[PDB]
Amino acid sequence: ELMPDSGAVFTFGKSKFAENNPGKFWFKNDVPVHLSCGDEHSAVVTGNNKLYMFGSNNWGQLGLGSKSAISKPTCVKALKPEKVKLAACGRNHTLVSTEGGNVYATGGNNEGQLGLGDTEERNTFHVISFFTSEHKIKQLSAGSNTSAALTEDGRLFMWGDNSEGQIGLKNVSNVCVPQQVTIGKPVSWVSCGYYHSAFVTTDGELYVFGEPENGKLGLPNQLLGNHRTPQLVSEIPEKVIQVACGGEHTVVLTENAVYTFGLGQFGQLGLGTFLFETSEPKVIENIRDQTISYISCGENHTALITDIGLMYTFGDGRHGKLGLGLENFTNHFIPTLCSNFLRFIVKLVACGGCHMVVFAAPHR
Amino acid sequence: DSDDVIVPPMDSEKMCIEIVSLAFYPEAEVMSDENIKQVYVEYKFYDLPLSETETPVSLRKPRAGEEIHFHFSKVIDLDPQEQQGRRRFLFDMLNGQDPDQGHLKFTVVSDPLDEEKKECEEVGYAYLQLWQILESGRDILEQELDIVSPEDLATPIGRLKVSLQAAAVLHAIYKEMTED
Ligand SMILES: [Mg+2]
Ligand SMILES: [Mg+2]
Repeated sequence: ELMPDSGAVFTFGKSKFAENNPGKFWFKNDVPVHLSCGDEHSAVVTGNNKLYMFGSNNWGQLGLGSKSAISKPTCVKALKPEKVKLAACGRNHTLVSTEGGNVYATGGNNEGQLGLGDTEERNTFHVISFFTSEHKIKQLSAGSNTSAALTEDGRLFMWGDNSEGQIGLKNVSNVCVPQQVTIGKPVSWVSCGYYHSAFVTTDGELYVFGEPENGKLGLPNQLLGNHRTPQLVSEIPEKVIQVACGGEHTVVLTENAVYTFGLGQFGQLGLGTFLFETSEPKVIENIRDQTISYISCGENHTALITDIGLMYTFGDGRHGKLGLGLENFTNHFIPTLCSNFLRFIVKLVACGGCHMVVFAAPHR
Repeated sequence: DSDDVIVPPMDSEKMCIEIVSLAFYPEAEVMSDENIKQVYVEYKFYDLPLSETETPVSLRKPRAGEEIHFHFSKVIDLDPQEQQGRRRFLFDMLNGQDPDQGHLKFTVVSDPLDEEKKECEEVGYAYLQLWQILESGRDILEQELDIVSPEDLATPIGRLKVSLQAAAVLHAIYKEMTED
């Protein structure tokens, strides 16, 4: 009835919820704790360790045992006996991690991204039996036919499509079970974009790999030949903390600044209305006065949450997916404050292909 | 259940117009004119203020082979009884009755860096024929229109992509206004 003090989940764009108008929902005596969004679907993990799925399901990516789109966030009841902790949503698949030590996947599998040892699609969650309780999963990520799981002790495993080097496995075309992708240093963050990926090491270095097009690997030209192995982006001098990868762009959070690179024809690099591409990292000068605590990318837009719970978005405005709440949509070329959320603290965000999902709590 | 999420409570009677993107031919005069640095696109719909039907941002003039992307979308209410005058404006247009002879005209305008209206210049026009949507019975996404020079209204200088969701409503308007 009344929106709880702990807040609500707001959906923007074509999320398949509330007929693609700005939607809102919450849970009875429970709260979201993790959001993820893929190209056309979304996952919410709750504080009581339940998983709720919604969006397109034409590949079985919701894990709900059919292939028809689902309008409403729907609990994956099959997983109720386990404590779901994380999910990631790729283009047509979903990964889930549980506290007991199991990782499961569902959806499209044409390049082996489910990690099940074959390439047959699934429409319910299947276990990836490589992972056990000795893999304490810190983060999951999933791009277009690609998957990643990062452990607390800093090991990174990736699987699915390597057709452009995007899981960092050199000349192998794809793998159907997890493989450790190591450059010999512990990893603290990973992001699978559509056709490229990146990770950040615990000592603050950024490595990028995958399709060497549109500037999005952020590397000087002489290194683009080696795009199938993770390579250091040395042009960022200070310690990197996060990375998020989109369709044709990458966004990087350092202690000092936010940097972007790749192609931003719709504004998603946030570098203004004259510069739409950069093959080397450039600082978003525009928000240098805010402390950014969290970065997120969809296929063609970008979201930033500040340390006080303000959110700024930029890039492709179609369907209202920028989360700005205007009735007339438009591309935005610099970070723009979601002033529709000024009476809230924004706590989590995930960005998808045509949509975005926000968890925000009212000031009162 | 209470695996239940709580959802609080919350047309062929509307048209949506999107100005998607544009490109210029390299030989067009606008491409060699150094004074023309950035452009926006507008149209005028019945009595809506022009400020509501211009792309809210101006973008750098494209280089050869480049497109710029506005994605500016506007939903226009055409409720059968509150929006009579807008519906009749559209009817006259379908019958080729307006100044532009049955076309919705988009204007591409050069915006000085200082944004002074008195130095804006119309760079070209693109015309969209409404009757075609009525006849075809459907909406084309990223329909590409020639942008034509203001000098003769005929020589192409570029291409403008637009998407209208309008077939359902033009069809309801045509029905209503010929016999109701
Ligand atoms: Mg360059
Ligand atoms: Mg898309």
